[PDB]
Amino acid sequence: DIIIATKNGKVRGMQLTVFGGTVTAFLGIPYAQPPLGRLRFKKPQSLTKWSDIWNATKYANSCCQNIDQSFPGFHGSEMWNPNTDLSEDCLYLNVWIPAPKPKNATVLIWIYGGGFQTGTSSLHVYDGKFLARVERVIVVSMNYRVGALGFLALPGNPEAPGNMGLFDQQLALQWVQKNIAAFGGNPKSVTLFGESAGAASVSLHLLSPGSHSLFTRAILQSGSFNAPWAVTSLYEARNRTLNLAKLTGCSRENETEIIKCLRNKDPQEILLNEAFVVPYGTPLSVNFGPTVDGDFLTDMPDILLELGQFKKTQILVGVNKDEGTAFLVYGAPGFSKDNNSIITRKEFQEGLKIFFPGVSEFGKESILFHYTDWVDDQRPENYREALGDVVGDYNFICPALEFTKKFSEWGNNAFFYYFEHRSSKLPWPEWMGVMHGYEIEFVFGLPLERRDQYTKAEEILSRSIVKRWANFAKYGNPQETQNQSTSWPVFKSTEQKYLTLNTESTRIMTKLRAQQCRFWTSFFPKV
Ligand SMILES: *[C@@H]1O[C@H](CO[C@@H]2O[C@@H](C)[C@@H](O)[C@@H](O)[C@@H]2O)[C@@H](O[C@@H]2O[C@H](CO)[C@@H](O)[C@H](O)[C@H]2NC(C)=O)[C@H](O)[C@H]1NC(C)=O
Ligand SMILES: *[C@@H]1O[C@H](CO[C@@H]2O[C@@H](C)[C@@H](O)[C@@H](O)[C@@H]2O)[C@@H](O[C@@H]2O[C@H](CO)[C@@H](O)[C@H](O)[C@H]2NC(C)=O)[C@H](O)[C@H]1NC(C)=O
Ligand SMILES: C[N+](C)(C)CC(=O)N/N=C/c1cc(CNNC(=O)C[N+](C)(C)C)nc(-c2ccccc2)n1
Ligand SMILES: *[C@@H]1O[C@H](CO)[C@@H](O)[C@H](O)[C@H]1NC(C)=O
Ligand SMILES: *[C@@H]1O[C@H](CO)[C@@H](O)[C@H](O)[C@H]1NC(C)=O
Ligand SMILES: *[C@@H]1O[C@H](CO)[C@@H](O)[C@H](O)[C@H]1NC(C)=O
Ligand SMILES: *[C@@H]1O[C@H](CO)[C@@H](O)[C@H](O)[C@H]1NC(C)=O
Ligand SMILES: [Cl-]
Ligand SMILES: [Cl-]
Ligand SMILES: [Cl-]
Repeated sequence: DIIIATKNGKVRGMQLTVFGGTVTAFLGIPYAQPPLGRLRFKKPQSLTKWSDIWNATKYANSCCQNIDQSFPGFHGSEMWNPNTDLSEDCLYLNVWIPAPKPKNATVLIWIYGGGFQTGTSSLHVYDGKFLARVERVIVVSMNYRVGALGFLALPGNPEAPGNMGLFDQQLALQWVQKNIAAFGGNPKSVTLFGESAGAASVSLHLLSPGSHSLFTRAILQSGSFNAPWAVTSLYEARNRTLNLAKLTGCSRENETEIIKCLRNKDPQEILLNEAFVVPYGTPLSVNFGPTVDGDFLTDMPDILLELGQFKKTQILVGVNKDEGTAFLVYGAPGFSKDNNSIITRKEFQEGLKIFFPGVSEFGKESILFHYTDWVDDQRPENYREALGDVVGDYNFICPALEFTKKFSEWGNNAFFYYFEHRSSKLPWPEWMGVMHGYEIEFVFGLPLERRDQYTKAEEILSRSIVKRWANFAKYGNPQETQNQSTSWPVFKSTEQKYLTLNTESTRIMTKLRAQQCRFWTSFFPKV
């Protein structure tokens, strides 16, 4: 029986067997007052101490959210849907510590992605027991509010100030600062890591002054705040708050009385109307996300980044080879997960219309022009691969590379990777390649489980990645020093070296997607 006395009361965990050893799990510790009733849309309030032994032996509720229903019964999509009850009462976190209890363990804090509208820390691919067992780190993950319930913004107005989900995350980081030494953790050695909107969230903690003192280092997997989906502007934020209000019949003149009205609405009513607050959307639409609230985010983040106003520390940044393919089968014509999705020029052009609805004809013309000067001109998958590269280069790779250049220009060590291994267990078809989100199982060490049907080479790659991530968290340097591994060079704005991660040969390369990113970063923002 392991009971740990935290600042708000005692908690009981479970013991788990992992690779012939033991990890102690505390699943489902509250870290805030439940944001219900008059607390909905408000910042998270601090928690009132309890006098019992809180039983942290089961994952807590996931936060309210719409679910992916596009492929019922298909593991490729359903592996991401919430696996605990949805509820507004969802401000909880999880702790994995090694057995025996460590003394000053580095702490890894995971922030899941999900477009700021879905996600949950209880997912199988976010299980921290492997990292705790293998690397002797402590792994913390938390649930945070998403959708309108987490990012509705009437800026200035504390009934709905915006960014609540970011403040949930921050209040969890605070909980680690106040409580992790009781679990054997070093609060002075905390590394944030996250994927997709989770990565964008990590990057916004690097800019938020209220988070500066709550972590040491940061890891950004396939995401950053300067991506085009990651920050909502104040003008469209209030357009969307207002559009949601008319949709629920909550239109008022008292902006505060609108919130009071929306607080009497059932969570389901808010959820069904979230999709329609935008006039046109895309499979990447983020109707309710981070805004410049004047609290978490004091200025436009592009400005802060450009002017060096952020936490000086090391970062580890990376992307996957086929970030964009996942989104093509959620609306692009001619695409399907159940055939090779070979599409014509006109379908490609129709595809651009779906991914760039508000963009001018000339802007779409300019995307087609840069992505369809073919070498062979006869390969039948030319247009299928081009649309995927368009969506991936614009939405993930080029912003990640630009974040890394700008951040490292202020003197900090940065490391960039390019993940190009397709999981042997990937349920999506081969033409979708190395998909968005399918490095996560390697980071969390799932192929170390010999029973889980990964190849031997995937085990080896995962063990290397897990070691590099943990050396980054512990020592700021993502080397694997014992097995004659390729040294991971620092990424500088001059040479722009990055490391490739694959089962075959890890290689040092320079200047990822050079011609593509010049287009997205220097021409396209003008259109
Ligand atoms: C800002 O909001 C207005 C409100 O229109 C909403 O449109 C739907 C999304 C629906 O969910 C309702 O809440 C609103 O009617 C947008 O104006 C509309 O624009 C589209 C065409 O682009 C079309 O529905 C109507 O012509 C417009 N409706 C009204 C009432 O004006 C507007 O486009 C939004 N965005 C911007 C940038 O202003
Ligand atoms: C690949 O499949 C798409 C999807 O259409 C359906 O997909 C399968 C599940 C199958 O069981 C059938 O129901 C359909 O084929 C195809 O896109 C369709 O293409 C034709 C016209 O080209 C037509 O039925 C629809 O307009 C398309 N549906 C869309 C765009 O959603 C596509 O043609 C298939 N490609 C190949 C190479 O087989
Ligand atoms: C990467 N990974 C695997 C962790 C993601 C994941 O687990 N779930 N992903 C969710 C998601 C959903 C949407 C939008 N859904 N809109 C809809 O109408 C769909 N519905 C029915 C309301 C759910 N957008 C984005 C997203 C946006 C920008 C960048 C990256 C992702 N992500
Ligand atoms: C907490 O766990 C103990 C151990 O099994 C159990 O006896 C106790 O009833 C639990 N408390 C609550 C409130 O469920
Ligand atoms: C843990 O390490 C920090 C510095 O990283 C040190 O200040 C602290 O006292 C240590 N705590 C232990 C060893 O319990
Ligand atoms: C109505 O709006 C005023 C500002 O015009 C605000 O001070 C007041 O609090 C609002 N009503 C309620 C019940 O809050
Ligand atoms: C290094 O190689 C040994 C085999 O010699 C293996 O057992 C170990 O897991 C490897 N370590 C890493 C970090 O890959
Ligand atoms: Cl490539
Ligand atoms: Cl052609
Ligand atoms: Cl160009």
